[PDB]
Amino acid sequence: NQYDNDVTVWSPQGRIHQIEYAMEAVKQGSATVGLKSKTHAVLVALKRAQSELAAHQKKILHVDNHIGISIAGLTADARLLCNFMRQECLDSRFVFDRPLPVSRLVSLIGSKTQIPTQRYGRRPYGVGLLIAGYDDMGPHIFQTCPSANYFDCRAMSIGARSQSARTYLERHMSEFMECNLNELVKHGLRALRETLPAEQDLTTKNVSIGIVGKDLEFTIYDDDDVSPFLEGLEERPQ
Amino acid sequence: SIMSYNGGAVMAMKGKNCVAIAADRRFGIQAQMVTTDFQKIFPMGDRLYIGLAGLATDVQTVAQRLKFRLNLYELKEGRQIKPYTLMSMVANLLYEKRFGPYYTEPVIAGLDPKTFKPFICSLDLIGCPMVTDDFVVSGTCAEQMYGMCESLWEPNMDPDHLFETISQAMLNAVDRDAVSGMGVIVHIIEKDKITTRTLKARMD
Amino acid sequence: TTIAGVVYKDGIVLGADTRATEGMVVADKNCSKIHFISPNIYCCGAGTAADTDMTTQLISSNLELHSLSTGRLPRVVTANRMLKQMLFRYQGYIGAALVLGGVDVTGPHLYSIYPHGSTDKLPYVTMGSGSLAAMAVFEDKFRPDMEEEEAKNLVSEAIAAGIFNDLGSGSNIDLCVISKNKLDFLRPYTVPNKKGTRLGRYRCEKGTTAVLTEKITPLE
Amino acid sequence: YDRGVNTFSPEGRLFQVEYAIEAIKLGSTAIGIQTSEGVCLAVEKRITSPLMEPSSIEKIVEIDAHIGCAMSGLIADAKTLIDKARVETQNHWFTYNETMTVESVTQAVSNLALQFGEEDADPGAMSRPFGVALLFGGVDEKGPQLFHMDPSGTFVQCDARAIGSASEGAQSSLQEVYHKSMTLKEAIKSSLIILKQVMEEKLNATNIELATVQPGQNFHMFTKEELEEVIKDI
Amino acid sequence: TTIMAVQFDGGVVLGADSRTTTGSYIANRVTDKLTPIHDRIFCCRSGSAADTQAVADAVTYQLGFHSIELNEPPLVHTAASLFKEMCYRYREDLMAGIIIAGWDPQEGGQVYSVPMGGMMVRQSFAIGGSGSSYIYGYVDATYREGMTKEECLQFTANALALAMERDGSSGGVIRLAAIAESGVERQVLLGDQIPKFAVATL
Amino acid sequence: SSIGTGYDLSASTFSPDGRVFQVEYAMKAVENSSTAIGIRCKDGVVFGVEKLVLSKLYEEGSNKRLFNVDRHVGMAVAGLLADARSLADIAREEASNFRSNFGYNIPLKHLADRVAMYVHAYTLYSAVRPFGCSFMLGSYSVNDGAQLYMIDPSGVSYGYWGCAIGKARQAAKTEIEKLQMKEMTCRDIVKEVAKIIYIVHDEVKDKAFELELSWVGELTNGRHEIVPKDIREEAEKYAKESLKE
Amino acid sequence: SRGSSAGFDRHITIFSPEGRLYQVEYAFKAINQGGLTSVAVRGKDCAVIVTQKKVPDKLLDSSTVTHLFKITENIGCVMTGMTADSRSQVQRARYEAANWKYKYGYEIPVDMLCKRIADISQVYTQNAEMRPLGCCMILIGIDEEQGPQVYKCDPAGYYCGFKATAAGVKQTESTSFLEKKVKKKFDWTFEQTVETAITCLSTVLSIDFKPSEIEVGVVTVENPKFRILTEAEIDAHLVALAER
Amino acid sequence: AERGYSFSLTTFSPSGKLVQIEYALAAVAGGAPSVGIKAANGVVLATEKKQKSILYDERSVHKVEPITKHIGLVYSGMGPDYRVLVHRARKLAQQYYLVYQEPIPTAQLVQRVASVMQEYTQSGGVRPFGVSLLICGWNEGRPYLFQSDPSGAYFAWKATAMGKNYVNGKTFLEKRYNEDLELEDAIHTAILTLKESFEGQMTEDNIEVGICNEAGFRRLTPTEVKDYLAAIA
Ligand SMILES: *[C@](O)([C@H](C)CO)[C@H](CC(C)C)NC(=O)[C@H](Cc1ccccc1)NC(=O)[C@H](CC(C)C)NC(=O)[C@H](CCc1ccccc1)NC(=O)CN1CCOCC1
Ligand SMILES: CC(C)C[C@H](NC(=O)[C@H](CCc1ccccc1)NC(=O)CN1CCOCC1)C(=O)N[C@@H](Cc1ccccc1)C(=O)N[C@@H](CC(C)C)[C@@H](O)[C@H](C)CO
Repeated sequence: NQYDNDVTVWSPQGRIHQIEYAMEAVKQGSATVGLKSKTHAVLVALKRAQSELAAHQKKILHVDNHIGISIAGLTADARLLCNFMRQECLDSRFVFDRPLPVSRLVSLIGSKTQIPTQRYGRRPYGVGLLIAGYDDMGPHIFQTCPSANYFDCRAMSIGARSQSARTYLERHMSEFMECNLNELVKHGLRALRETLPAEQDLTTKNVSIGIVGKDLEFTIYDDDDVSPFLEGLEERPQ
Repeated sequence: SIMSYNGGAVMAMKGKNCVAIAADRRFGIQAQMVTTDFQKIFPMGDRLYIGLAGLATDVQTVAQRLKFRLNLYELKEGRQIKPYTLMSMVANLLYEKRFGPYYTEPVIAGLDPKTFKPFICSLDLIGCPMVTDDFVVSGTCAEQMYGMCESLWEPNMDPDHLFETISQAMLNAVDRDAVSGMGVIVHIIEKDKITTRTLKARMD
Repeated sequence: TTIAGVVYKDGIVLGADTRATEGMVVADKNCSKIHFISPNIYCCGAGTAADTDMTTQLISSNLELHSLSTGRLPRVVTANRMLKQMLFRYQGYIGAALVLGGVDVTGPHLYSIYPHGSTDKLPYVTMGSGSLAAMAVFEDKFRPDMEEEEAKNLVSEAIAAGIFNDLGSGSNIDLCVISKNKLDFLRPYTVPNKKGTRLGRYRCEKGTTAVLTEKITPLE
Repeated sequence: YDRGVNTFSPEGRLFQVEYAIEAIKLGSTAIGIQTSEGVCLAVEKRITSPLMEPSSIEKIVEIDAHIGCAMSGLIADAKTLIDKARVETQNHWFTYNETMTVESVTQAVSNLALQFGEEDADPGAMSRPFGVALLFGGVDEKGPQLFHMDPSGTFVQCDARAIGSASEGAQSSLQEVYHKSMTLKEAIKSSLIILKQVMEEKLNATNIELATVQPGQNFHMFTKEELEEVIKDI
Repeated sequence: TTIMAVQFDGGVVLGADSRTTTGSYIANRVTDKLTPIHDRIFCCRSGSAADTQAVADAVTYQLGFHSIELNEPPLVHTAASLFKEMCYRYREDLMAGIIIAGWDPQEGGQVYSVPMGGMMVRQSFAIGGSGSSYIYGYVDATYREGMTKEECLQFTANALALAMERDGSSGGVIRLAAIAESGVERQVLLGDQIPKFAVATL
Repeated sequence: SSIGTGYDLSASTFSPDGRVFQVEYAMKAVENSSTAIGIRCKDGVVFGVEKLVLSKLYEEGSNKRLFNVDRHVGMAVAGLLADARSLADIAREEASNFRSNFGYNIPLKHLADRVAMYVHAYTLYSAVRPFGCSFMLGSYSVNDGAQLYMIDPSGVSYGYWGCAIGKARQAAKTEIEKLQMKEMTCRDIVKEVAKIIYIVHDEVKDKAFELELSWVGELTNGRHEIVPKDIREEAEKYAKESLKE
Repeated sequence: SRGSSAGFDRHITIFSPEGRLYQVEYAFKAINQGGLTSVAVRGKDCAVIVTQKKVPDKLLDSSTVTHLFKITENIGCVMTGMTADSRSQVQRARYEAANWKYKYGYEIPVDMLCKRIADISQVYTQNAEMRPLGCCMILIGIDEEQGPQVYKCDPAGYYCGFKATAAGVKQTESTSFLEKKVKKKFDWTFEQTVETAITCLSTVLSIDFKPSEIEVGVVTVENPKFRILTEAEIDAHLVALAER
Repeated sequence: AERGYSFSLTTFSPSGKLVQIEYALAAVAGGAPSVGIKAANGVVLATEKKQKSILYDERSVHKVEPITKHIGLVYSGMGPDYRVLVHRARKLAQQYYLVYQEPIPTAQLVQRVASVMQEYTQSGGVRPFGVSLLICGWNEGRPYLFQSDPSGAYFAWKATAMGKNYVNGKTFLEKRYNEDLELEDAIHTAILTLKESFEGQMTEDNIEVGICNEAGFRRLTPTEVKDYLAAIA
C-alpha cells in the first residue's frame, strides 16, 4: 500500500506496482487480434458500444502506408502514441525517402514509453498496441505494453477475455504461414469471436478489420465492407 | 559627434577649504537653442555636487540613476557619502554600459563630510576616474577651458578668488564655443555655506 | 603610455609614465599606471584606461579570494592565466595591454599580455605607444642578472625614451621594485618634466566678475 | 493519504479522471439527438434564484456556424475547451479555406484530455482534468452528426445521447423513442418531454435552452417565442 | 612564422623559428612555438598567437583529463583529434595552423597537420607558417625515406634556416625538439649554429 | 537485513544502518530475472542467455537480451527489460560520442565506467529510481585484449573472467569455476556456456526457454556477432547430451 | 532530547530537535557497509596508503579490483565505502584538479582538493533532494614547501590534514594504534612508514596478509609521482616484517 | 537528472515557532565555545580548537578565518556550514570592494551575510545553517564586534560568547571584564573566559585566537598564544 502510488518506488519484492496497475488498463478495453501469413498482416478488432444509440469505438488506426495499429486501453494515450508513430514515420520518409522499418518504429515506441516509468510525477502509458506492418523483411505483428516492453509475434491477442483468442491462435500458428488473405482474416475472426459468450457473435456493426501486405497498403474495413469477410464463416459451437 | 549634439560645459576647481563647480545653462539641439535654464549640476548630498556634460538625455538619466543608488547607499549605511566613494559609484555605473555607454563626462566636486578636505575628479563615458588638485573640465569646449585654467588657477585660493577664477575661466572659454553658453552658473561650496550665482554672460 | 618591465638578479623592476590623453590633448599629467594585483605582484597598464583599471582590479580581487582560500602567496602564472583567459574571452574588445611582474615561491616572473589574450614570458618587455623606444633602450643596454639600482636605471631610462620620443607619453616616471623580500613602490621616481613658471599675474580681483543672481545657503 | 494526479488504481484507471466522471453527475442534464434533418441540443438551466437573469446561463454555445456544443458539469472548465474549439475551427479555416468536420473538432478538443500533471511539466500546464462533459452537434459533409466526450478524452458518435445528473433515466427514455428516421420536430419534442420528466422544476420557456443545426440553416438558438411554440404541444 | 615536423623510426623531430610580429614590428624575437601537450606529445603553432595559445591550453586540459581517466599514455592521434575538433568547430573564429607530433606506445612516432580549414591528415613530414611557402621545393627535393633521427634533425634545421632567411615574418632563433620513447631532447640553434648558405656575389 | 519504515521509499534516503533499500530492491528485481552468463577466454568473450518463453505465439528471437552496443562491444542483460534497453541506448550513444570526439573505437573499461557512472546517477535522488537490471559488456581487440565487465543497479563496475546474473547466479558461478577459460578458446567455450545454461535452467518451475549466444573475439575480427545457427545447435546438442549424467 | 526525533529528520537532511543530521550519520554507517578498512600514514620524506583487497572470487580479474585511484600524477587517493559513490567522487576530484590546473596554471594542493570535495559534500548535507555519499576520501601527495600531505574528507563535509588516519570498519582501533605508535617518536623513514601502516592494518584485523590481500599506494619526495606497489615489492615489506 | 524541492523546509508551528531555526541553534549551542571582546583599540576572537587525537594536523584547518585585510571570523556550530559562509562572506566583501574601491564596513558585511543566512530559512529544499558567527572588524577608526545566528538576525556586541557554556561565559564576561581595556588585556580575559570551559591542559594548540586592531586583522601565531597562555605576558 506504501509502494502503490509512485512509478519511482520499487517494492521490497523487486516490483513496480504503478507499472502493473498500468498493465491492468489494457484488460479494461475490448479484445483485439493480430496475425500474419507470409504476405499479409491482419488486425481484427472487436469494437465496443456504450448503449445501442452510440456508435462503436474506433479500435484500428492508420499510421503509415505500410503500418497500422490496434489499440487496447486509454484512448487518449492511444492517440498520443499513434501521433508519435505517425510523426516518426513521416520523419523517416522526409529524411530517407523510404518507409520506416517496423521493428525500428517499435524500438522507438519502447524507448519513448520507458522514460516516464523512471521519473517522479510521471506515469506509464495506459495502452497496449498491436502493430501490423509490411517491409522488406515481410509482414510483422508487434505488441507493445505499458511496461514499455515489446514483442515480435506470429500471432497475438490483448484485452478483455483475450485468453480465449490466445488459446485459439496457439493451435493454428502452423496454419497461419501459408493461408491466403481470406483464410487469415477468417482465423483472426474466429480467434476474436472466441472471446464472446455463445449468446452473442460477430456483426458488421461491431467488427473492424485492418489489412496490410505486399499487394496492399494498410486499409480499414468498418461496416458494409466487413461483410465479405464475415459471410463465409462457420456457425460456431456452443 | 554625439557629444556635440547638445553641447555644454562643466568645470570644477579646488580652493583652500572650499571647492567650486560651474556649468553653462544652454539646452540646444545641434544649432538651435531650446532652453536657457537647463540644469547640469546636481547635489548628491550636502557639500557634494556632480556636474554632467554631454548628451542631455544621458545627463539626466545618469543623474537620476546615480541619485537612486546614492539614496539606497545612504539608507543601507547610516552616513553621508564620501567623495571618493561617490566617484567609484559613478565609475561603476558608467562602466556597466562599457559597450553601450552613456554619452556624458561627469565631474565631481565636493568636501569630505567628515573632514572638509576639498575634492575634484572627472570621469570617462565608460567611467575612468581622474582626481586632481587644481581643476577638471568636461565639455565641447574642453580645450578652451584647459587654456583658461592652466593660466588662471592658483593653489590656496579663498572663496572669493576661487569664484572669480572659475567664473572668468568658464565665461571666456564658453565665449569661444558656439554650442556652449547662454549663461553660466557657479556653485562655490564651503564648510559653513553654499553660494550659488548666475553670471552676467553673452546670450548669442 | 609607455610601460616597461625587467628581470634582474633579485627580482623585477616595473616602469611607467604618467600621461593620460583624450584626443591629442593631455587629460591627466599624473596618472598611476602601475597597479596592485597582490602584495607580491604588480601590473602596468596601457591602452584603454578604464579597461586596464577594471581588469587589473578584478584580477586583483580574484587573486585575493584565491590566496585567502589557499593561505599561500599568489603565483604570477595564476594572474597571467586569469588575465589572458578573460581578455581572450572578449576577443580584444577590452583595450588592455599589460606588463605583469611579480616574485613567487618559484622566483621572479615577467609577462607581457596583449588585449587579444596572448602572453609572452620574457626577461624584459615593453608596451604602449612608446614601447618601441623603450625596447630600443632595453635591446641596447640590457644584461642578465643586473643589480637593483642598475635595473632601476635601465627601466627609468627606457620610460624616459618613451616620454621624450613619443607624443603619447609624458610627465613623470613611476617605478616598482619587487624582490624576494621587499616592495619599493617608488611613486614619482623622477620628475624630468616641469611646467614653466608663470611670468605674469592674471589674478582677477574680487568684483571683476559681474553677477546677475546670488543665493547663500547655510549648512552645518 | 495523498498521491500524484497521474496515479493508477489497481483496476487500471486514473483516479483524478474517474473522480471527474463522478463530478459530471452533479451537473445540469442535457440531451442531444441526431436526425437526417438536423441535430438538436436541449439543456435545463437550473435557476437557483428568481433574481438571477436566466439569459446569462448558457450551457449551449456556438463553436462555429455549423457546430454547436452542449455542456454539463463544471462550466468554468468548459469555457476554456469551448474557446479552444472555436480557435481550432478558425485556424483550420484560415489554413485550408474550408469548414472543420464535427469529428475533427471533437477530436481536437479531446486532445486536451490527459494534458495534466505535476513534475516534468510547464508552469501554466493543467493540474487536474476538466470536470465537464460535452455534446457536439453539427452538420458537415457527412450530414448531421452528434458526438459525446467525457474527461477521459474518449469521444464517440451518438445517434441520441443524454449527459448530466439524470443521465441514465433520460438515456433509457431516449432508447424507448429513437428510430434512425425521426423528423427534427419529433426529436425536439421528445427531448423536451424527457427533459420535463427528469427536471425537478416545472419546464417552461425560461427554464431551458434548445438549439438546432440543420443542413440548410446555421446554428440557431431557440428564442423565447419558439420555445413556447414547442412547449405548447406538450 | 615557420614550423616543421619530420617522422623517423622511433619518434619525431620538431622545429620552429622564434619570431612573433605585430605589423612589421617584432613583438618577440625569441618565441617558443613548440608547445608541450603531454609527456611525449608536442604541437607546433602558427597563426594568431592568442588563438593558438588558448587552443593549446584547452587541448592540454582535455587530453590530461582523458589520459588520467584512461590511465594510459595518450595516443598522438587523440591529441590531434582534439585540436582538429576545436579548430574545425570554430574555423570561422580562429586563425590557427597546427602541427601535432609526438611518440605513442601503439603507433610510434606520428606527425599530423591541422591547417586553417580544420581538416586533419597524417604525413611523413609537415611544414606550416608563412615561411613554409619558401621551402616546399627544397623540402620536396631533400626528403628521403628512412632518415635517421640526426638526419631529420639536420633536415629541419636546414629547411627552417632557408625559410627564415627568405621570409620576413620568420627569423630569430631555431628551436628543435626530439621526441621518442626515451623522452624529449630540446635544443636551440642560434647565430653561427644556424646553417648558412652561399649568397650570390658578382 | 529487512527494515522498511519509510527508510525504503527513496534513493535520497539512507536507512539507519546505512543502506539504500531502493537500490537493493532493484537488485532483487534483477534476481527474479532469468539467468544470463558470460565468460572470457584467451581469445575473446562469449555470452549466453536463458531467454524464457512466455508464449508460443511469440516469434523466435523476440525480446533479445543480447545487444550490439558497438561494432566491437556486446551487451548481455538481466532483469527489467525496458530499463535494459534504455541502458543499451545510453551505452550506444556513449560509444558513438567517444568515436566522434577521439577518433577511435571506445575501450571497454572506459565505456563500462561511463555507463556505470550514468547508472549510479540514479541511485541518489527521489526524482528518479535506480535501474532495474544488471548487465555485462564484452569486447576484444589486439591492442587491448579480451575484456568482460559487469554493472549492477548501484553503479558498481568490475572486470570478470567469468560472470553470471539472475536467478541461479551462484549456481552458474560454481559451474563456471570448473572451467579453465584462461587457456580455452571461444570455440570450445560456446559449448560449455550452453551446457551451464541448460544445467542452471529449472525445467520444473520455469517453462520452455530459448538459448541466446554471442561471439566477440579474434575469430570474428573483433566484431561482436551472433553465434551462427550451426555452432548454436551444436552447442545445444552437446548441452542436452551432457544433461544425461 | 538525547535521541529525540520530529518530522522527517530521519529521512532527509534537516535538523533533529537536538540539532543533529541523522542522514549524515547514517551515511557514515554506510561507509562501513563495504566491510573494509584503509590506513594512511605520513612520513618525513613520503606518504603511504594501505587497504584491504578482498577478492573472494577467482572469476574476478583481480587487476580491476582497486580502491586506490590516481587523481593526478602527483596526487593519489584511497576511497572507503560504497563503491559507486566512491568512483563518482574520484571522477569529481579528477575534474576539479584538471580544471584547477587549467585555470590557475599550477597543480592543485592536496589541501585545496580535499577542501573542494568537502565543500561539494556540504551541499548534499544541506539539500534534501539528494543524499550524502556513503564514502570517505583520503588524499596523499607532496606539497612544494609543506612537504608530504595526507588529507581526509567525510560525508559530513569535514576535511582535515593528518599525520595519520584510517577509514572504514576498524577505524577507531586503527587510530588508537596509530597515536600510540606516533607518541614513541621514531625516525619516520620510508620503510618505517610502510611497515607502520601495514602492521597497523594487520594487528587491527589479525590476519597477517599475503601480498595479494592488500594494496599499497605511495608518494615520495624523491619521487612525487603517485606509485602503486606490485605484489612483489609488497611481499618484500611483508618478509621484511617477519624478522625483528 | 535532478532539479530541487521548491517548498520551504522551515515553517511556522501552531505556537508560532520556526522550529528548524531553533534546532539549528541547538546545533550551535553544542559546538566548541567561542568568545569575542571589543576593546577600544582592537577586537579579539578566540575559540576552542581542541581536536580529538595526536594524529590530527592542527596547522591545516583553522577556525579563525580572515574575510579581508580588516575583517575576521570565528564560529560556533557546524564546520562545513561555517566554511561555506566564509567563502560567501569573502565573495561579498570583494564585490563591495570592486564596486566602491573602499574596504567594506563591518556592519555591511554582517548585514549581507545575515541576508544569505536568512535565505536558508525560507528558500526551498534547504535547512538553515547550524552556525552562529562572530565577526570582528576595524572600520572608520572604531572597532566592531558582531554576531549572526541561523535565523539571519544580527547583534552588535561589546563582548560575548557562543557554543557550550555560553551562559556561564556571558556572565563571566559581564563581571570580570569591561571597557577601556587594551588589546592585550582583552586577549587575556578572552583566553581566561575560554579557560572557564576548557576541560583539559589548555595548550597553544588547543585554542585559536585572532586579533583585529586598526592595523588590520590577523591570526595570532602559536608562539604568541604560548606567551599569553603562560598566565601572563
Ligand atoms: C607567425 O605566424 C609568423 C611569424 C607569420 O605571421 C607568427 C607566430 C605566432 C604563433 C605568434 N604570428 C604573428 O606574428 C601574428 C599575426 C596575426 C595578426 C592578426 C591576427 C592574427 C595573427 N601576430 C599577433 O598575433 C600579435 C600578437 C602580439 C601582439 C605579439 N597581434 C596582432 O597581430 C594583432 C591582432 C589583433 C586584431 C586586430 C584587428 C582585428 C582583430 C584582432 N594585430 C595588430 O595590428 C595589433 N596592433 C594594432 C595595430 O598596430 C600594431 C598593434
Ligand atoms: C582621459 C583619461 C582619464 C582616459 C581616456 N579616455 C578617453 O579618451 C575616452 C575613451 C572611451 C572609450 C570608449 C570606447 C572604446 C574605447 C574608449 N573618451 C572620452 O571619455 C570622451 N570622448 C568621447 C568622444 O570624444 C572622444 C573621447 C583614455 O582612455 N586615454 C587612453 C588612450 C585611448 C586609447 C584607446 C581609446 C581611447 C583612449 C590613455 O591614456 N592610455 C594610456 C594608458 C593608460 C591610461 C593606462 C596610454 O596608453 C598612453 C597615455 C597613450 O595614450
